[PDB]
Amino acid sequence: YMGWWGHMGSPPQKGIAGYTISPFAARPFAGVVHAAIFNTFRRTKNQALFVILPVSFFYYVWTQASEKNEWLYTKAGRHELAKAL
Amino acid sequence: MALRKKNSLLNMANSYVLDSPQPSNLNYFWNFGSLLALCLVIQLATGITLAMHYTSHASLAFDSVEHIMRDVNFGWFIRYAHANTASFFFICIYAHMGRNIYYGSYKTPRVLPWSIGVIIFLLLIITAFMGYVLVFGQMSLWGATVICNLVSAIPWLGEDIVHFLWGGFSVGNPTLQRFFALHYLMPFVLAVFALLHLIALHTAGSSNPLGITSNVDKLSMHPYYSFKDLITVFAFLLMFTLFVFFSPDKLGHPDNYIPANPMVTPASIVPEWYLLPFYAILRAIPDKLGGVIAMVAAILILLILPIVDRSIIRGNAFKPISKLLFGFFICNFLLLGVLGQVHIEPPFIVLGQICTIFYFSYFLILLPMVSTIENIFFYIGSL
Amino acid sequence: ASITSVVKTSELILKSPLLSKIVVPLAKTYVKFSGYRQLGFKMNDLIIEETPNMQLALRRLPPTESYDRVYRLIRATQFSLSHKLATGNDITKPEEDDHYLIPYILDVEAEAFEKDALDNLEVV
Amino acid sequence: YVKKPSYKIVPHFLGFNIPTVSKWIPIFGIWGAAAGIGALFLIEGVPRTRQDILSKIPIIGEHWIREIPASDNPF
Amino acid sequence: ATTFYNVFVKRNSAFVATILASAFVFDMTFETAIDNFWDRINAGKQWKDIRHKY
Amino acid sequence: VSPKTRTSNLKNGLTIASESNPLVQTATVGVWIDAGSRNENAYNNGTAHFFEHLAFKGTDKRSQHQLELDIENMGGHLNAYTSRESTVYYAKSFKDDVPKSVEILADILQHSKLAESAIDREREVITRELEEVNKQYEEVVFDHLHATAFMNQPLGRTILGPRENIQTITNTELRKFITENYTADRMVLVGAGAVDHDALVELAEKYFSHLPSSQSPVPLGTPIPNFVGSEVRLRDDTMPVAHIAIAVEGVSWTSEDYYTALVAQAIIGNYDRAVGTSRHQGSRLSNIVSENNLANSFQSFSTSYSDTGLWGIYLTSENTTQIDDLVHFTLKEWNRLSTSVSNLQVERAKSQLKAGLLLSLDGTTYVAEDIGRQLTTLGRRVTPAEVEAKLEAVTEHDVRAWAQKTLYDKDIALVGLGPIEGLYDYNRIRNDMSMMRW
Ligand code: HEM
Ligand code: HEM
Ligand SMILES: CCCCCC[C@H]1C(=O)O[C@H](C)[C@H](NC(=O)c2cccc(NC=O)c2O)C(=O)O[C@@H](C)[C@@H]1OC(=O)CC(C)C
Ligand SMILES: CCCCCCCCCCCCO[C@@H]1O[C@H](CO)[C@@H](O[C@H]2O[C@H](CO)[C@@H](O)[C@H](O)[C@H]2O)[C@H](O)[C@H]1O
Ligand SMILES: O=C1C(O)=C([C@H]2CC[C@@H](c3ccc(Cl)cc3)CC2)C(=O)c2ccccc21
Repeated sequence: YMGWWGHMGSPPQKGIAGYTISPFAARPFAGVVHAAIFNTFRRTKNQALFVILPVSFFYYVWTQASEKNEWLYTKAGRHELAKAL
Repeated sequence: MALRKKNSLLNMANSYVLDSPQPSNLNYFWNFGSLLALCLVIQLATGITLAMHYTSHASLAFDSVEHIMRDVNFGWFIRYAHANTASFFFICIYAHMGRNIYYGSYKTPRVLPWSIGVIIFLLLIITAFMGYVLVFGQMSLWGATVICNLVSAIPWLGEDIVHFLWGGFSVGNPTLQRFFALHYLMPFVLAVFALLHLIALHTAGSSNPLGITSNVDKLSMHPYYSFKDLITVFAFLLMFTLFVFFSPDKLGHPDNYIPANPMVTPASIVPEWYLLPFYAILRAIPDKLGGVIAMVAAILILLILPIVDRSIIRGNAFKPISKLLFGFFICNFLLLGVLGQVHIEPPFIVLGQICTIFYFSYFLILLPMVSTIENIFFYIGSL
Repeated sequence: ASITSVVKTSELILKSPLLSKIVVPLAKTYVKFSGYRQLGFKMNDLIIEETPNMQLALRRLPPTESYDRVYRLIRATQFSLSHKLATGNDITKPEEDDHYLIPYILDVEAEAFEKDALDNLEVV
Repeated sequence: YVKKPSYKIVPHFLGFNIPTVSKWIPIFGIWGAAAGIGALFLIEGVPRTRQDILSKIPIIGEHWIREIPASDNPF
Repeated sequence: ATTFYNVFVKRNSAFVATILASAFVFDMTFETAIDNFWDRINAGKQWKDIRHKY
Repeated sequence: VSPKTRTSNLKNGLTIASESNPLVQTATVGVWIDAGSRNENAYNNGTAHFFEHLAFKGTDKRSQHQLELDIENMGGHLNAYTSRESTVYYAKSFKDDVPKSVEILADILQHSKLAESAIDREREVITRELEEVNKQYEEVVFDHLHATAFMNQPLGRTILGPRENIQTITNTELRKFITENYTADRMVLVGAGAVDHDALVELAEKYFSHLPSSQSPVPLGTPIPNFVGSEVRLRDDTMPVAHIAIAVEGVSWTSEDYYTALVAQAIIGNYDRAVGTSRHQGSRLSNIVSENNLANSFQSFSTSYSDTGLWGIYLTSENTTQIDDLVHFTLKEWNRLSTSVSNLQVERAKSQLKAGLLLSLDGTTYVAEDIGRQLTTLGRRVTPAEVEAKLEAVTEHDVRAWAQKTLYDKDIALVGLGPIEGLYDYNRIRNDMSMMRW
């Protein structure tokens, strides 16, 4: 499914002209400020919910469980612990 | 024709590290493969070095590790480097398996490197564990007891296998010396399998974060990914340095600095941070055999991802619903990790069971269902 | 899963008035959030092609459609590695998101599944 | 006159059909015996295998009933 | 003779089963046969031969 | 429902068999002889083929030229072929030209001149035929296949015979051959097409009445072959296409397994990339071969003789680096005749044969060849109804039983001709004749 240089197995390409410049001719950090601020904000915003939703949910679940556990092993939580065991 | 292509030996190296055609758009999550290679090299170097100083006899093992810390020049470094890299190895390998699950690297045509990978993951667990036992501190001895008793789950012959693996009636000198032999051996087996899964991958080439073919646009492995992999080498070494030099014991259990006492097990039994997810799984199930099966199945079930992912699209970049499901799966695997280290108390007993069910239901129910529905949403949604 | 499966199931949904009323809007939103159009892909560019069947379907594409597919994949690969999105004319507009490949793969698979069926025929 | 050929498609899965598989059922049987014989042969040395399996076999089973005289047994 | 070929040799499953069952039989009988032979050639030498005195 | 094949005998023991078709206007009469190259010994090997040339080299009455003219004036043509077990001499003509043709055939068979001058003339023609068959690769492969399968046995001899014999064949030993072998009890006069049976029997009473009868008249198709698993490789890197035949000892005409072997042959089937439909055939091997472009063609055969046969497959391939796969997959398909075949394949192949055995007979020459072949191999024409009954009796269990005794783990005769560097050695081919998984 993948070949090697010369016969990589791309469907025939025609009509794409690719241009690039030398690494020595380019500023490697051109527009780094713009990218670091605006591009990273864009990419972060677009992915934020995919991280925030499960982290916030499982942090809530952990928080509730750890608070209950703490409370069960207090004097006030004696009775509820006795029922749990 | 270039020597690197002409000469059979160079040609094999060339095909892996120099001319290897890679997709041009691999992101930083493709760097874990080389970090795991670097971890494996560090572990071999520090490991073989510790083996030059360590004594496998149970009467001397713990003391030889103290001698390494105290008397051997740079012994502290070599020991902590070995111990900490074992932790980094697992961060990197979960990252690498994470990457593979998120981007559908397990799908055809890469089921073989994936499946060999699942075995590398099991071997790493057994290697790292066998290595944990060699210290012969309190956790070491107890860990040995439990792992060697997982075969007691196997009915009838089980109990006899346990005694055979201990070479005794309990974990003792015999066990420690055979763990040393095998802990030295297992990493070379693991490097074979690591190589094999690359050879299996070389038929299809790396996947890429879009999950499309990269046959249209390839880049030589060097210089592009060689230099890309250095960034993570140095980022890894920065994190390595912070642990090894500044906080070498953050990732460790205090109890392993107590010599093994077969008469007590510590009241706070908590295994290595990386085994915690499966340990919570083992705790969750209240049956002996059940608990063991579930724990092993939690790794072996990765083998079925090629089947149960019914998507026509490779990986999750373009599947909002699958990405959310994957987020919950990952967070649940971290929750299992957390529950592995709390006390076995309410309410975490029930919670650990719910997380265990969710872990398995991702492979058995949710992934097959979500992937089916998203297929339909792509087709309907684009008409 | 096979494209045939996906296409037949989609047709079952589009038939049922109730089902289409609730599913078509979901699927359109899903596709907007999927965001493959923001790399200038057509939906069909994302179908896994490393399969005997798909390789055969892709060989059946008219040269025009085939060359354009190569271009969209090259261009998307370039967006991906630059961490940019398509802008302007590179963004796939909903009207350009044509199922250019679905007819070809459905024909490939139709034959492949007929072949499997007829390999298991029993003279009565 | 015949208007259409008369056939059904037999149910099949991954290119196996019940006609074909049924012909191999005996062979799995023999390979299961070979695996049984072979496995049991491998663990014939295991003391549990003698105790629980092999010594129970009629006539032949006395091959695996061996006691070391307590005069020659340090343990 | 055809019959013997057809039963035990034609199917490889059967042939391997036969070889492993033969290996079982051989293993058990060879052990017993060498044990007896070893005791006869080293008669009066071995512990079992002088054990009776004690 | 085809018309009834009528059969009469003469006093000498000549069988006359006829199948009329009042829908055609031509007629093929000829003489099928239960004699061929197999009936020679090693000294006179090539005599039967030699005679075939001399049969048309003139008779006691008509000279060579007169013979030519007589047949030209008849309008149709005469044709002959000598095989290993059967010699045929037929004459396709018009309906009312049949009395001429029977007369000409009776003349060339009984009253051939075999003049020293003509023997000497043909001795060059036949010598040149030895170096021109060289081109007919199918025939080169099958001649080697018989030579090897039946090593140093009568069936193993070629038809043309060695060069040495052609140089030493005399009119004496030619005469002796046709006097010993072309006897009335070994011959069948066959008419197909626009022939009346009663008219043909009268023509036989007129022309073939003074035929020698053999001293010991055995029934028609009466025969000791010991097949040799063996290989011939005739590697020729300059050839573009490899031709490989593989065969096992097959079945005689009268075997109880004759139909089972034909069914088995139909399960593997034929394939030819040049035919449009072949990529869609049901045969498992056909699918493997077409999907992978492993071969240009393959053709299963089951050649039968009176007392043995060869059953096998003949492959041609330009894919010279994947001949290993081609042979591998082919023999794995034969293995499945033993291990896997069920009602699915057997009923499909029976359906394809139930038609195939009747399809073959589509012109008067094919009908005559079928009447003649059956009468000289079985001693009777088998009616389509009996053939359909014998095929219906073949079950999946019979095919598996036959394959397990005839194919499975058996020695093969393998002939490879051409760029067969890629064909592995004999052991590795023969190892594919069984499955370790079974
Ligand atoms: C010693 C441990 C391992 C090492 C050193 C290793 C190394 C690598 C390397 C170098 C690559 C190619 C570059 C990359 O994609 O990162 C790779 C790819 C891959 N690895 Fe691993 N690997 C290891 C463990 C694993 C494990 C445990 C799995 C699976 C469970 C795995 C599955 C894969 C797969 C599926 C690929 C192909 C992914 C793709 O490029 O899309 N590997 N590995
Ligand atoms: C994947 C490769 C390896 C992993 C994951 C691994 C993991 C570990 C771990 C977790 C320990 C416990 C360390 C501690 O807490 O002190 C350890 C100890 C040890 N490892 Fe390894 N190891 C690896 C390779 C090797 C190799 C190749 C050797 C060669 C002998 C080796 C020799 C040792 C020795 C001698 C010890 C005990 C001394 C000590 O605890 O530091 N290791 N290893
Ligand atoms: C010296 C020749 C021997 C061949 C094997 C040596 C190693 C080898 O092949 O190196 C390569 C550099 C390879 N990386 C990749 O494929 C790679 C591919 C695509 C992208 C990136 N990165 C992205 O940004 C990559 O990093 C790698 O790290 O894999 C090690 C594990 C290999 O070790 C072995 O399997 C043997 C043993 C030491 C484990
Ligand atoms: C420490 C272990 C010792 C051996 C490890 C060294 C690296 C691993 C090599 C084993 C894999 C070789 O397996 C094979 O090798 C050849 C020879 O380059 C390579 O072949 C690859 O590159 C060559 C030319 O560079 C191409 O003609 C070919 O299309 C491509 O597949 C592939 O990598 C693989 O198909
Ligand atoms: O009780 C346990 C325990 O259960 C594990 C566990 C957790 C991970 C397990 C495991 C996970 C995955 C695989 Cl593929 C195999 C084993 C191994 C046993 C330990 O490592 C441990 C160490 C020290 C003291 C007690 C214990």
